[PDB]
Amino acid sequence: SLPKRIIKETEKLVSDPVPGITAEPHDDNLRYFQVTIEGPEQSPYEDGIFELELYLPDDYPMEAPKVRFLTKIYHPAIDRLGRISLDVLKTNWSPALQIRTVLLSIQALLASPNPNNDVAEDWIKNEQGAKAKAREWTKLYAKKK
Repeated sequence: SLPKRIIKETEKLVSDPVPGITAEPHDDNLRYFQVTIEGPEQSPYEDGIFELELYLPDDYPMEAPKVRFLTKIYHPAIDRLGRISLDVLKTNWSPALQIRTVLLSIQALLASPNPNNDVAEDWIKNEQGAKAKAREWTKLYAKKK
């Protein structure tokens, strides 16, 4: 028996899903989610599916979900380790936000790859080549949709 907060969030993911995103909790541990996010059209990731794992810590919703990007990807906000650069996961977190919020943010991150890190270096110096590399990696590493 989890906090009803978590049960309520889980039910809403099944009944009112977000187009292009899937989120499946695991029977053996309902705090652990397998997540797929489709590459947004008109972005360098258009053709690909991306895997993520997500975990709800004990202090949730006071504490942010832990997230790790699993698919290999060329992106200025996702490192080699799969750590994601989102303030909503750092300082901006509050119990008013949800899993949905985190997922919509990561989807938005793929939609609009913006720098401001050495991949972000490449995106500011000769960017049209970086966007081209991201598309190549999508073909190589991101499972076909």
